[PDB]
Amino acid sequence: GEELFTGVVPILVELDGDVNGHRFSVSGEGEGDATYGKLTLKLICTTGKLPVPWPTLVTTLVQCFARYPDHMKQHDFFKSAMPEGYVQERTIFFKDDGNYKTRAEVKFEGDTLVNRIELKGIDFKEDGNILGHKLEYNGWSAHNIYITADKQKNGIKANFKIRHNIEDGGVQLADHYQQNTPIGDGPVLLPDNHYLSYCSALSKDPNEKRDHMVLLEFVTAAGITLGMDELYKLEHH
Repeated sequence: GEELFTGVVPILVELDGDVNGHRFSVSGEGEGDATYGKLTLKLICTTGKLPVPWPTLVTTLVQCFARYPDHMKQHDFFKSAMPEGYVQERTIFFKDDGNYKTRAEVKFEGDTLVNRIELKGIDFKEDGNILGHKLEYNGWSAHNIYITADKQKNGIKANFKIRHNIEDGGVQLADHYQQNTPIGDGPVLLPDNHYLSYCSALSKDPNEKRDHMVLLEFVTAAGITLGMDELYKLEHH
């Protein structure tokens, strides 16, 4: 399963990071409702002031919660790897600035879906948009991520661009390169090329004195075209 995701699944997130030698940790909790492709997380910096802007960590801080419609359940790598889980690796290249490399284990510990993350960031400018805290606390446009099979690694990859609004104008580009491989050696689903469509909101909890982010994601799988959706439906029956 797949079976493991039919109700509301609690989430735990832990991230240990180092960006230009500035060490920090993030812990969060929440839940996901994969039947409708919705998740919510509240995430806290446990070491004081987060040395990067929260929006740059959104992508790093559980694609197993995307709604795959019934006719596409055969293309859901993320849930097929469960419960043993998957490793999600990225490099995020910030244009005219440094990069994050991240490695995460996404897996069930008991009945809780866990995202345990190591992040290392290098070659950042201290007065740049990231280390200088020059990005709006704010999300970005709804958009699609193209997921392709990586038959070699027995998983999937994607690359995509995130655009972070700079305070007072302009955009900081963040070029994501992603690969996922399963942790176990049970069967997993290698999918067709398809999209995940993302919408999300960043908020604050007004009662929380710690440095934190509230994150809501709504995530749905879709064929490359409506024609493919029609094929998927027809083959379903």
